[PDB]
Amino acid sequence: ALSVHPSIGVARLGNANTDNFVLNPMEIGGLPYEHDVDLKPTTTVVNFKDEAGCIRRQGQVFKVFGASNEELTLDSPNVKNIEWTVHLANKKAAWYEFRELNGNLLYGRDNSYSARGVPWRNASKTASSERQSLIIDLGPRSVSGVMATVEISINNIPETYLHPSYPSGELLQGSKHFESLGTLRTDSQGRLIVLGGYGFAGGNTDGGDDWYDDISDGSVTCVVTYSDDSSETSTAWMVVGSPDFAPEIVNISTLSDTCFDVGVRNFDLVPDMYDSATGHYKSDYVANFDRDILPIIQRISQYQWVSNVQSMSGFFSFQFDYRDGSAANKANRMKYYNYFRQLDNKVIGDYDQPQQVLMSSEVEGDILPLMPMNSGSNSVSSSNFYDLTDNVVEKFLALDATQLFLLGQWAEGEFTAGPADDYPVSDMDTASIGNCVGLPMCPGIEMTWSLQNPVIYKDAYQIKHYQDKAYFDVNGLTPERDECEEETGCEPGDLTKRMACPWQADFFNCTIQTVNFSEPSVNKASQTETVTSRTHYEWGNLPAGVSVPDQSSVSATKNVDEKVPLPPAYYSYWWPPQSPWDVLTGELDTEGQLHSHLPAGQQINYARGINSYSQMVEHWSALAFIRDRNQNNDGFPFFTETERNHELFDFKEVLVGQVTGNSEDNETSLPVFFINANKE
Amino acid sequence: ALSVHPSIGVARLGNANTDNFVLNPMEIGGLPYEHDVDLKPTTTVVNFKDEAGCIRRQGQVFKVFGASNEELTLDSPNVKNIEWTVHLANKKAAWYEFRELNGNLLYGRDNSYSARGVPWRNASKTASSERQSLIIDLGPRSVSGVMATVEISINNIPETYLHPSYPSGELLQGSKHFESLGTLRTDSQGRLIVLGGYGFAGGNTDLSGGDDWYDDISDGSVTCVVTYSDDSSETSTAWMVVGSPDFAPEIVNISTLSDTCFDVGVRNFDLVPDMYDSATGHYKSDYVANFDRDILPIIQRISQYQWVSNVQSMSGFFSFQFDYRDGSAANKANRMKYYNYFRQLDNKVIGDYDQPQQVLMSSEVEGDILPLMPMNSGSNSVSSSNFYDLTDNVVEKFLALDATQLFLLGQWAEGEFTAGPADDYPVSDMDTASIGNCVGLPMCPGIEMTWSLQNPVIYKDAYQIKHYQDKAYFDVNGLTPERDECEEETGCEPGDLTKRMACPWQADFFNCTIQTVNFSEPSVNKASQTETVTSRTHYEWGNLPAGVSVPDQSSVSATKNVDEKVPLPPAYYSYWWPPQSPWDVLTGELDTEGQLHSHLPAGQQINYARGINSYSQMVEHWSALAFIRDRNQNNDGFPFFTETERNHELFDFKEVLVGQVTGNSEDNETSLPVFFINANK
Ligand SMILES: *[NH2+]CCCC[C@H](N)C(=O)O
Ligand SMILES: N[C@@H](CCCC[NH3+])C(=O)O
Repeated sequence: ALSVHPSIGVARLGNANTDNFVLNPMEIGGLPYEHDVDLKPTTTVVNFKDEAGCIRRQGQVFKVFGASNEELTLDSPNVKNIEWTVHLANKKAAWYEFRELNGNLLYGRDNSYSARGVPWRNASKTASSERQSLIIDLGPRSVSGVMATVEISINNIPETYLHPSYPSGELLQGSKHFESLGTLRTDSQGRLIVLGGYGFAGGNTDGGDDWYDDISDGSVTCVVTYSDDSSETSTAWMVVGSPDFAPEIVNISTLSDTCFDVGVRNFDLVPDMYDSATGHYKSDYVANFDRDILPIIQRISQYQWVSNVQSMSGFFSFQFDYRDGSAANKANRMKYYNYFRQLDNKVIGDYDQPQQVLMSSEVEGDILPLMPMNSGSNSVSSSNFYDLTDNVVEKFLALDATQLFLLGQWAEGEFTAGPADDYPVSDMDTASIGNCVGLPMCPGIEMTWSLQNPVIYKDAYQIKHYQDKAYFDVNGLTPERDECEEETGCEPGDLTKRMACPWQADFFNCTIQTVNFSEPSVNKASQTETVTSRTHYEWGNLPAGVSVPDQSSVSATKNVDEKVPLPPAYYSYWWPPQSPWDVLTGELDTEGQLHSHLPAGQQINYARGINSYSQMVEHWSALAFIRDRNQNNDGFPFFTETERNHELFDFKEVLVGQVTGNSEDNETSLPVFFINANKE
Repeated sequence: ALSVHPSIGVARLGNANTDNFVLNPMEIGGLPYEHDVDLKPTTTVVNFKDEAGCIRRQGQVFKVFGASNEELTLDSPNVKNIEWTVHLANKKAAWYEFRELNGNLLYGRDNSYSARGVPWRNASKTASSERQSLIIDLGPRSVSGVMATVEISINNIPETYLHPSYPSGELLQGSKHFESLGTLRTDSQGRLIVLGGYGFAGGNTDLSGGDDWYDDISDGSVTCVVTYSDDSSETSTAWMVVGSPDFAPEIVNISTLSDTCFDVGVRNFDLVPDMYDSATGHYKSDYVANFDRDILPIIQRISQYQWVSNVQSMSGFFSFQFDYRDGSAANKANRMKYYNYFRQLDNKVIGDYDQPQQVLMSSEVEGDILPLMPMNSGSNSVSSSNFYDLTDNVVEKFLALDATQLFLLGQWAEGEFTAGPADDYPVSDMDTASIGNCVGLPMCPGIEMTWSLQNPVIYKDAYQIKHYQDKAYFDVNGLTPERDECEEETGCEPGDLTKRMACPWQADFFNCTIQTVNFSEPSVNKASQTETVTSRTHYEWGNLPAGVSVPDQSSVSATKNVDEKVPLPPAYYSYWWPPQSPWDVLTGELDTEGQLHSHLPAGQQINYARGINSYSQMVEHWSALAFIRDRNQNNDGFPFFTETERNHELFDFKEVLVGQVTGNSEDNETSLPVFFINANK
């Protein structure tokens, strides 16, 4: 039988010229690739943006392999053609509003979208045909041969695709005109390259209904026709994400770790590690330091370039020897392990659980944030939101169950030093989704927690397809269908539909969360602040014999905020590798320093100047790519901002006395970055 | 035959207790009246507001007189009963959007609402029954007898009134629940008192938009039926109008609505045959005016504006720099120079822009520059000729007197006038006293009423509104939402005199301030203005060691600001209605407590609306504003008007040092006061 890799492709949006793109990373944490005129990868990316400051699309190369794992191309003996059919769709406008973990069936049927009352997006549209038309679906496109190109355009929808849909005409805010979901190409030997959207994000309100973006996902079909006209067919999936603004920095739990974990616990991917008959990991499984543990430590060690998480420093200091498996070092390994949060169970209404605990202790001397130190998958809504009393809460991050099992085996001394055998997972499969966020997912960046649900897969790393080209040709896509509920596979648009519509809202808010740590069932509460003030006046320096009566009055103010983080609260990151927050300035020449208004080497806010959600929707592409300036020298990283469109931004230095009224404060100033709409 | 006075009553909104009211002024520029328990007027008003800072309603007393001009009351010998029926309504939500002079048929049929394509308010409602239901109409109420009271309430609509309408349920913004248009009472002798609304303004859309908004302004018909001992009866009619508060009742408008009715009367109903020839349509140049009756009030009114606006260029028109009562030849050149500084009236012809009311100054030659008179906005200083998809939108930039006032001023100038008492005009004092306290000009749209009042077709005679149909017709049909009384010419319905005004009226009040008026292009009031600033930044570094140099750096940046409709320069700062919506007024608190709360010393001129920083705040907090009043009223001829009764406690205050704005701490020797409303109080 044939196989296509990667099993889940990953492309990234870009607004540069349609013909100006990079190719996929070839490993987790790898840079994307420049290419030659044959569309073969050459060197790692030189610049992420074009000269005009537009972000280049990143495309995914897919390859097809025969029974003995040899690659099939148009040059293979006995191959006369290879035809790729890709069907991408965006179902976001047709899906439910995002309400954290509501709708996630891993918590049981009582957490279904219907049982939780989650409203549909664009809720005034209630007939099925009206819901279907909210989907962006241009039908499938096909590509085959040497150096082919075809757009997934509203202008070349096949005649056989009876139900296309898209936001038509001139949109009233953001991007005006939707045109394309991306481009399919082949290289010089017939391999597929899928390129995604252009960063379109527009709608007809200011508010939020009737909005769209050009994120998409869907099916990949490959038909290889042999010289005698027989054929074989094999499938994969494809996902488009917004730009990876720090591609060398890897998420502690990636989506590859997610697929792997789902695989181990549900598809017998690693029989030695987990006993599928009983539903437990095997305590005799021996982990491997370099394969299983080291990546966690390395990933933790790079968050400092995009966030302030210094409390994690002890987990990569090598204050003791992480490679020493002896009894003498066991107390040390166990102490390291015991600082990681165990996983919550997935039971509705159970709040007092390890992911609601912030610190090791609150006794002075014994205070450390537990690990990894980041938000969990619901630090936003309390138990009592949305007219529920048992809304699922998950305040703080944990590793996935498989990572954590393997870490425990390390802690126990059940691990080796030296080479391990690879798991039965292709490296091409890990290289795509290993660059996507795995946790937390609220909703996340590329994908959300449907990817944790084994019912969407036909085997580890492989998305199950619902139906086929001939079905969708006649019927179109099914707007209300939940692949997690039906269990019979995914439709185009299913992997990305749950994310924010438009994505730049995920991006604007993927920063930090201020998370309560005193009441397990509470994230936010109403806060009433009453300030009662008595003003008393007296007059003096009066002549002898003169007096004037004092005067006094009382005033009060009452401020009510319906939903604010309950104190005491902890400053917690969301997705530092995918949405940086605290970064170093990198302009080393006078011109870049004048334009950026900053010296090099200073830590500042990554998004400075993008002061509103509407600005992010329009100017996302102006932001920097965080990159290792010392990449040639392994082990001595120096990550700074590169390629920020500094000219977009204006700048004012406000003296502190401007705010306070005290001119002595003007010895200190506050830098303010912003975007003036009136600039040319 | 009976007659009812006033012909057109005027009441004013108030949010104090329903039982806490003052009665109508008795003369033009008169204070309203306190009253006794019989509801008879006593002495002029003490406080305009109650102790809680809520404005007291002003009610209108109506009286009915017999064929001898003798007043009839329940105490009159041959009188068995007097029964009053008042039908007030608010048609504002069912009328057209206000678009300055569009719809005004005095400019010809080509200026009709339909020819001009003016849209309806709440334009999504198009069936006649749905338009009708936008009207606030609770039917008529009747009152008779000694000390009666009946509310114009949603809870006492007569069963015979088949189509009442009003905004039901809870409104989403501003006032939540509509309940009443006002109160009818009788006094101890059976006279009518009409009190109007309570200041309700609410709607279902956000004004920060403005569809499905309502206020409790109203107007409508008054019917009096007098029944005699023998059970015979006679009937007579009047009209009634409710306006927002008069915040400076002692200060009179240069042209009042009494002047409007008078002018309309002279020109169209033969009210004064010796002044105007109705067969040829011209004034009579041999009419001899009277200084005290005709001229002096203009001069006096001009002289009061200084208490509420900065109009110092008008000072020469009341200085007595020469003798205004000298009608001799030797003084004619002076009287003529005075008259010639007044704007003549524009002709109401579409497309004719180069006319006297587009002219600001006597000239722009140094030494010969004076703003023409009266110096104020006209009835369209807002929209240009090319607005609203039109090419010949009617413009009228600057104020003129009315045609009658100006005729009489010219008779003065020519020396055709008397000193001494005059013949009164055949107009009751009781008719001038009501509407003489309303704005007559300009009307864009105005305050109480707008330019329909200038149209003779709504009148059956001078000062008398013509009634369309009758009580039975409205019992069955309700009111006619689309009907223009000015187009049909067969009379007014309840709601017709106020429906054109802003909905809610607090928009008219928020904007009745000043206008920056272009005076270079007669067809233009506003234009788009594009300001492009192109900036080259250049850097050089110096004081470097010997042999060291670094290159200069430079770059270029630009901003392009586009405002779509702003006054076209050069422009002139022009008032709207200083008497009715004050702008520059004197602070009035003479004791320490009032000064601490106000944050100001007494005697300082400051902005009247300070702290009301948005339209939405005006809609909520109109009633906090001051009444401008003569603190020296006991001493005739020595006025001293200041704010009184401002609800200072509503407002917060910040003193901003100028260096907070500029970045230069040396500028901190100077500060700017900023008043505002913190909703979290
Ligand atoms: N995946 C990130 C969502 C951010 C949530 C936001 N700060 C909130 O409190 O609503
Ligand atoms: N200032 C307003 C009009 C004033 C309305 C007064 N009667 C404008 O430019 O629209």
